[PDB]
Amino acid sequence: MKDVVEIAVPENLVGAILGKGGKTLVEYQELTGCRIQISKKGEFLPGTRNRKVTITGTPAATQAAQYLITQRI
Repeated sequence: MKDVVEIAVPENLVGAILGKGGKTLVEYQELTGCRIQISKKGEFLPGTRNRKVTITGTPAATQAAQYLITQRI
């Protein structure tokens, strides 16, 4: 089936995920086959400064993708 994984990543680190103007974030989607997305520039979690990245796909694909994304941070 399918699930969704949400990761909080501080604004000052977010660039490590996107890559060449999105290149990386795009590659990981291509490979893992997961739709990876991030909250609008100005949106952080309640009492923090962390944007929200959301990975959705197979439980297994979201596991891998998750890992790749996290590797960079």
